[PDB]
Amino acid sequence: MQPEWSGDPEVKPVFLAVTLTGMVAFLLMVWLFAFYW
Amino acid sequence: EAYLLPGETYTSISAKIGDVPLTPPLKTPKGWLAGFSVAFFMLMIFFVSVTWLFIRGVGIWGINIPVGWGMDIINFVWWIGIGHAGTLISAILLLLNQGWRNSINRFAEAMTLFAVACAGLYPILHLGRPWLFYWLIPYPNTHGMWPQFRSALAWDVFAISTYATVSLVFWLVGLIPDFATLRDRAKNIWVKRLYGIAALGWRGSARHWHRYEMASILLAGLSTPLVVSVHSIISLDFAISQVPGWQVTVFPPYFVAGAVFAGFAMVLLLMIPVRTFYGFENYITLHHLDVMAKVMLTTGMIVVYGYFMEVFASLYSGNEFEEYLLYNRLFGPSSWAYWGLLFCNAVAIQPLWFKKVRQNIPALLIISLIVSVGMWLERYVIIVISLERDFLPSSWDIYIPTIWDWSLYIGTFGLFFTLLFLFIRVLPMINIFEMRLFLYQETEKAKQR
Amino acid sequence: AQIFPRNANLLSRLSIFALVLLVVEGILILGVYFRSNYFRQVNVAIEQPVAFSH
Amino acid sequence: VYGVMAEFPTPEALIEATRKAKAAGYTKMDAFSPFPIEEVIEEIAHGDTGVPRLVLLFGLIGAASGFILQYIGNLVDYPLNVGGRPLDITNWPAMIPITFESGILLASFAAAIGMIVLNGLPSPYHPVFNVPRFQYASQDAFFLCIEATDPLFDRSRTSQFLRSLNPMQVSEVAY
Amino acid sequence: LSRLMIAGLMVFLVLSLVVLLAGRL
Amino acid sequence: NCHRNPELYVRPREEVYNMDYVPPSNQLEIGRQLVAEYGIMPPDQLTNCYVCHR
Amino acid sequence: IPQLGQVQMLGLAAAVIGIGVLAAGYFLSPTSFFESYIYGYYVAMTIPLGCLGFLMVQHLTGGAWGVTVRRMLEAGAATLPIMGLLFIPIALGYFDTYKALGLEHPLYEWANPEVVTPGGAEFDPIIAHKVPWLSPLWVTARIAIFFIIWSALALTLRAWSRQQDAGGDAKKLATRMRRLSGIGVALFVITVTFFSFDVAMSLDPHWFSTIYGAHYMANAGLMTLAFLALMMSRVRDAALFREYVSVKPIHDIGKLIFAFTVLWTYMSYGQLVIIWSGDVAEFTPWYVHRTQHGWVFVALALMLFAFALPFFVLLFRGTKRNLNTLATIAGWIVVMRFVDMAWIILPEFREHLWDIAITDVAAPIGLIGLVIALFAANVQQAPLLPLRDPNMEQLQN
Amino acid sequence: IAVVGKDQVSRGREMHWIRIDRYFAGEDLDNPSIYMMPVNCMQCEKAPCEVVCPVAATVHDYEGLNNMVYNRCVGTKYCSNNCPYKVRRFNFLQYSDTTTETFKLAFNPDVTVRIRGVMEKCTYCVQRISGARIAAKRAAVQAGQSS
Ligand SMILES: CCCCCCCCCCCCCCC(=O)OC(COC(=O)CCCCCCCCCCCC(C)C)COC(=O)CCCCCCCCCCCC(C)C
Ligand SMILES: CCCCCCCCCCCCCCC(=O)OC[C@H](COP(=O)(O)OCCN)OC(=O)CCCCCCCCCCCCCC
Ligand SMILES: CCCCCCCCCCCCCCCC(=O)OC[C@H](COP(=O)(O)OCCN)OC(=O)CCCCCCCCCCCCC
Ligand code: HEC
Ligand code: HEC
Ligand code: SF4
Ligand code: F3S
Repeated sequence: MQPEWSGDPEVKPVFLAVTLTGMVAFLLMVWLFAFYW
Repeated sequence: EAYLLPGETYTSISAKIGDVPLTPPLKTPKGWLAGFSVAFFMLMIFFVSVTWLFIRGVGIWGINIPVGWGMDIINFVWWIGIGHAGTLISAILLLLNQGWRNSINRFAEAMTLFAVACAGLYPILHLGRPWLFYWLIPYPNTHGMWPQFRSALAWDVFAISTYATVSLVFWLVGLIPDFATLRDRAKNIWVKRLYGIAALGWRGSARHWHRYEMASILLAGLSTPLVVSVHSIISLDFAISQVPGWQVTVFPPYFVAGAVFAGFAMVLLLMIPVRTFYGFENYITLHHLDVMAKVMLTTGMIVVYGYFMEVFASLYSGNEFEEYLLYNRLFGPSSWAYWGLLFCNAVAIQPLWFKKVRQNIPALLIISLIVSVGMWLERYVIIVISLERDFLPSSWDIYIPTIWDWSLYIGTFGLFFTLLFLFIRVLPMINIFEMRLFLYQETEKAKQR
Repeated sequence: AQIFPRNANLLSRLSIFALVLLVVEGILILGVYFRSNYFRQVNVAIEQPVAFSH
Repeated sequence: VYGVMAEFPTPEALIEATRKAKAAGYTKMDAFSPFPIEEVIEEIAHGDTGVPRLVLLFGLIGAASGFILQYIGNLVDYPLNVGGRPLDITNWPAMIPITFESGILLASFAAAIGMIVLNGLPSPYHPVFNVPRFQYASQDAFFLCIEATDPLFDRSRTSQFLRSLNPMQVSEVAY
Repeated sequence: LSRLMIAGLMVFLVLSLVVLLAGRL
Repeated sequence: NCHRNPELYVRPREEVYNMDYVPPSNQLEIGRQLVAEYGIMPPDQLTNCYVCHR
Repeated sequence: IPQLGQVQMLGLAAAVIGIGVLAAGYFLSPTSFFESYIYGYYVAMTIPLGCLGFLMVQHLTGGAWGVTVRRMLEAGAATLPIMGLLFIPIALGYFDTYKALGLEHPLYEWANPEVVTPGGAEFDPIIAHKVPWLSPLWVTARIAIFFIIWSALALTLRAWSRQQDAGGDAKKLATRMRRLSGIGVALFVITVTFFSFDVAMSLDPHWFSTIYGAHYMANAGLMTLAFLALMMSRVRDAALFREYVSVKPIHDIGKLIFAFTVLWTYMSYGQLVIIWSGDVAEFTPWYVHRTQHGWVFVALALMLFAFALPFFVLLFRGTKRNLNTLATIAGWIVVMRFVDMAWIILPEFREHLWDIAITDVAAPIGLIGLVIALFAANVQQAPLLPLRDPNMEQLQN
Repeated sequence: IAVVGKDQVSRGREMHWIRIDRYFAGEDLDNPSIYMMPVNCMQCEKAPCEVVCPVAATVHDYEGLNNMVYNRCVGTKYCSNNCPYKVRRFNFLQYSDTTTETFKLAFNPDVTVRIRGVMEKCTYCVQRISGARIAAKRAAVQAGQSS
């Protein structure tokens, strides 16, 4: 069974955006809790 | 006996269950108002008790140097054990393909959420420095300190938090199809769009149901180990300790069996009034009450087996401490708890074996109330009596509860009933789907004879 | 289409995204405040009663 | 323009229509029911749902994360002698419960969120609900919609094929 | 839409950098 | 941080001498030698609770 | 049915070979034969006790799986009276038959007179404290009483099921069996727990575990369920197992095997964490004996092969739906159950992993071969899948 | 150590790090033999109280001393339950005197004045041990011995 959104231009872009958001959040959190002191 | 009384239609199930919520505020029945007022008054008692506990400290209870754990832990275990029966009905019966879970899964699971909410306060309230509860949770700090992770209270933090989140997500997933029926029948533009956002445009259809059914089976499969693990961990803290009564190998399974047994009594006590007050007699039949009583009897016998194992362990070993534990349970200053325990959970369950007693609604209510008191007494016996007398005779003292821990107990009851009343006012008590699907399954069974 | 406009889909997805961003931002602000120089009084020349200069 | 709606009275009629469909090549169709029929479901939705792979992946990730968290926290970052308990892998008892709880938690979140996302569930607005009688679709009404995505879809022929069955109301659901 | 997600991410990044600078001001 | 890694901060006495002292480029080797000479205890002991708190 | 006869012949061959090597071991040393026999009886007893427990549990809770294996469970339960006769050699060891048959000392420490008598050369006080409860006459009487209860429940239930074929099966008989099963499940749990305590926990009187016995019931349940899956593959073609069966009973039995495997692991881990975390000298020795002289390797093998490998393999819808894959896992689980019980019983006597005798392997294979032969003899007495049953509708879904 | 009131002693909340126990055990019991035993924290190498502590307030020391950190303690009270000798005392209420200037002068600077919600136990007079350890290390470095 295909996903409902299969065959959409927006799928790769939304996945990318979610990954970029996540990476940014992770780096910022890491900096504050590990390197900011 | 059948689990569905004949003469039901998909429209009738939508209209009957749908009518309870969505009724105009000014048309709320007076019984609801009376019950909600009582629950709110007990909630005010809860607020006063918590405020004075925070102002003065945990010293207002009856706890002392030998008995460092008093009625706070007893009530925590009692409330957390109330929520096992609803999780069982929601998940294990789904795995077992039992057909009597359809009409009682929603109310039982709501009871589990509210009981977990009530029991989650005690770990913070009994803490002595309640505002430092976050220290148990791993969190980034400038100190570099960590939780021990080898104690059982660290396990409690992960078990209760996981249990609450999984129960909430499973309950919300079940409500998503029900929200879709409510938004369609809301009849007010503002009432609609509130159920509709919760429904998330469910638009029930094939290729949505197929994923929904698989996800529900997977969530039910994950929840069954989770609930057993939660109660086993709430039993490990006593078992890990070297205290003679506390360290018993049979504690984990016995505690799980006790939780289902106490929870089923609470579910029978609250479900029977809801069934009579609304026209839910067709949805919840006498067969549902009879099967629930049999499950309560089955788990009660395992609790009695746990007692027999404990007594055999006391008589088997030559340790002075096990023998004095038995003596203090039987002829000690707190023997009343043990005698009431033996009366309430062993003598009361024996009538359940007979079919006529299970069929009688008054008999079930009296036995369920006795079981609820007996389970509280069992927790009291396990904790307080064992803590009172220990290895060194010089460190022996008696535990006498004050009025403030009782005030907290009634306050938690009030909070629980307030949450139940708001739930029954706003959301449907009976799953609207999985009840018409039950009717579909029953009609198909009749066709194949 | 019954009770919602066409852009409700985008609005709901963006609301979820913004809620997650707001939770992360709140955590970050709390951590930064508790690790700030104003809170811990770092690099702040405290004025003295007699104005002694090392 | 989105599709054609059948509005069938009873689930048996919906099943019969779906069985008569998929025989003329009318693929890319859906059926709307208050409850899972389980006969319509396997007819037009057959295959892997996709949830179990995510459940397994995130459950294993959570269990590993919990174990690594306990190990790094209490045996590497700050080594603290507590009760004489070992500071090695022989401390594998008293490390199981956190691993199990983390695995269960992440598996449950993966199951729920994957079910919601794979269904494209957060859609308050849809081309459906433009049908006048779809309001009663969650309360005793059954429907069959053939999407415009179907390779052999033309408004006139699809409507006529739906009328070849006996439907209470054939509608043209638009965008 | 991806464009709005990226715009929100950039706004959140700017806010986070401002907060981080405010801490060490 | 310094109770655990004291070889990056230890200096050859003259600690009260005007703090115009700049650590040398080979701070690691000199720090290890000074840790060995002064007998600074390993992190097994310097990170105990009753070292600081009482 | 010819496959059933082949299974019976293979079981008989395994039995005669196992008894023959056990007899050769007895000639070299009587003591080694008796210690091996105790382990062999304990592992063999699981299939009949498990069959009785599942039969009563299925009567209480009607299921498609229960109707499919009801006749096979009845046949396995029916072998219980013969199992009681097999207990007689163990009884001779702890009675005054010692000093004869070549036994230097009584099989059980409580049986030895010096240990339980004041002024005795050893006179261990803890064993002496339990002398009335742990005495040869009392132990034999309780085990015999348990055998009578087990035999009566198994024979009465089988007789009612055979009667169901003749007449009055619509509500009568089915209700009667359900009622006998409900009282029986409570009697079965109490009798099995005490039987486990007397036969195995009493080997070392110094140690006692409350969870013990419940763990044996889980171990017996896994062994019987694995055995049922192996038998079902052999009887997959039998005509009544051709028009009256579907993938759903096989899938349900696979789910039950997975649940029993996780349940057994939970009970074993629960005992280990409580004893390990509460470091009390009284309960520490049992774990010390099972983690020394190579016993640690057997414990690691149980953790990996017995638990992780089945849990991952049975985590899929396929490998439980398919009978052949369910059979291969079921044979592996049975081998792991034999290893688990050897780890539970053998360290009491061997003291070293390399000290394990051929007789230790011989006694379980010979006794379980007798059990299989008797089971295959009994199951051919009556047709499978009793056609006259108000639950036959669950098989037609 | 704080002085609790008679009502607090009645509730068994007295705070004493060291206690002496009279066992009065003999034949007759009208003329028994009095036995006095002083009881204080045993500083057990394997300590049950440390294993049950969620926030790691109680951990061991390189020397072998049990370390109770008042600041870390969140007040759970699990450690007292798992202590076999029951030598741990908890501040259920604010026993310490904060409003009396003369009592504040009496308090020793080396040992912290505990607040409500923290457990207390015998610390083998850690302040004396720490002072001796610092003095021995200072003397060794000045000598250059590193002894
Ligand atoms: C001592 C520790 C005990 C650990 C207990 C482990 C067992 C609990 C497992 C959870 C249920 C998984 C069902 C999968 C599924 O839905 O299977 C379907 C078939 O569908 C598929 O093809 C695959 C589905 C994907 C499954 C992935 C699951 C994620 C990985 C697990 C991560 C675990 C955590 C801990 C890291 C059909 O199968 C079923 O649904 C049958 C369900 C049977 C319920 C088993 C109940 C467990 C009883 C023992 C529990 C003991 C206590 C101590 C926890
Ligand atoms: C409460 C906590 C622990 C639970 C432990 C047991 C594990 C339960 C989950 C596994 C489910 C297995 C798959 C489903 C199945 O095969 O059973 C369904 C069966 C038949 O149902 P039909 O398909 O025929 O539909 C009938 C109605 N339409 O339903 C049953 O009858 C239940 C089977 C019996 C359950 C056996 C568990 C016994 C628990 C023993 C506990 C021992 C404790 C020892 C200390
Ligand atoms: C090693 C061998 C195995 C030994 C196992 C021993 C332990 C077994 C315990 C079983 C307890 C069962 C209690 C009785 C429940 C009951 O009455 O059954 C009702 C049902 C529904 O069937 P219906 O409609 O009434 O009629 C069927 C015939 N038409 O069947 C069920 O089993 C589901 C009910 C819910 C199950 C409750 C038991 C859960 C036990 C949990 C505690 C476990 C402790 C570790
Ligand atoms: C032994 C493992 C411990 C434990 C359990 C704690 N510490 Fe320390 N500690 C030190 C300093 C300089 C501070 C002040 C931090 C600050 O001002 O920001 C602390 C503080 C703590 C706390 C915080 C208490 C609070 O109420 O906020 C805690 C919980 C704590 N410590 C626990 C210094 C040291 C040491 C210097 C060598 C070492 C060693 C320890 N602490 C050890 C511990
Ligand atoms: C690096 C510049 C350090 C900083 C930052 C802190 N301390 Fe320290 N400390 C340092 C050294 C090189 C030593 C000598 C260790 C030895 O065994 O000789 C110490 C020692 C202490 C001690 C005494 C240790 C003992 O065993 O008694 C104490 C009490 C101590 N340090 C306290 C302390 C505190 C509270 C600090 C944070 C404000 C701190 N030190 C920082 C080097 C450094
Ligand atoms: S507090 Fe009790 S258990 Fe802990 S070290 Fe002291 S005497 Fe031992
Ligand atoms: S359990 Fe720990 S949190 Fe404090 S009261 Fe005891 S040291």
